[PDB]
Amino acid sequence: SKYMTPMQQKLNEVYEAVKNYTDKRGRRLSAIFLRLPSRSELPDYYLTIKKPMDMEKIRSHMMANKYQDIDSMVEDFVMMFNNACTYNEPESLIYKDALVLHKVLLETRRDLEGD
Ligand SMILES: O=C(/C=C/N1CCC[C@H](c2ccccc2)C1)c1ccccc1O
Ligand SMILES: [K+]
Repeated sequence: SKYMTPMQQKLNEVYEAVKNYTDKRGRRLSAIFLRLPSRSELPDYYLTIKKPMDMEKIRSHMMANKYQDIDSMVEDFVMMFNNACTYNEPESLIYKDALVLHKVLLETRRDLEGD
């Protein structure tokens, strides 16, 4: 069945808002967040970040129809952004981008408050 429920459409809309966000120069902030590198690639990350999260994991949960509500998806995004702001320094661009995307997430959730 190609037709999504209102909840499914709302989940997709929030996911896509974060994924598709581009700055004024056209840089897609989500690019580095889609797939976390491997443990062999970033040993320190997996030793220090308790619950690794990336947007492909979120997408997967969504496509599997496993998010029962919007809050649950937001929680995973917040986890990811907090992991990024934990691992990386406040001065780093990745840290900064995480803060921008967090705002896109909350703004998107809020703008869809009344659906
Ligand atoms: O913190 C994250 C990544 C950090 N490092 C330092 C910035 C550049 C590193 C990188 C470099 C090249 C390709 C992919 C990732 C990743 C991160 C990536 C995806 C999902 C959550 C994250 O916290
Ligand atoms: K930090």
